[PDB]
Amino acid sequence: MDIKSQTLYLNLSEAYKDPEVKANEFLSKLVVQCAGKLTASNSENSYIEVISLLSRGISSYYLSHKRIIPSSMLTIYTQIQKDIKNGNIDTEKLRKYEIAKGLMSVPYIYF
Repeated sequence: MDIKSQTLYLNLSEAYKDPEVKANEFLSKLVVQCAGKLTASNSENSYIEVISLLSRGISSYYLSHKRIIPSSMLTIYTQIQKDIKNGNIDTEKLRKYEIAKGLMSVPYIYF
């Protein structure tokens, strides 16, 4: 991955090692699998997709499966949204792909 996805990715790895994520194999595994999805950031359009699923994914796990969220399990998705708003991501593409997806935009960011 480039720099943009680097810290978000690196943050993913750093997070996946979150002691309250280690316990949550589903949370770490997703950060893991997702982590690998960042490597190929060259496919920013492909990372844009997982990027569209990230900003809401790490928080989408709630629903019928309530939990806590260990720091590194909120800053990533948020970072993902900050990267977007900050102009780290080519949200122009995400913008086109998000249209075809009709996704969310989590305006409740808990930083």
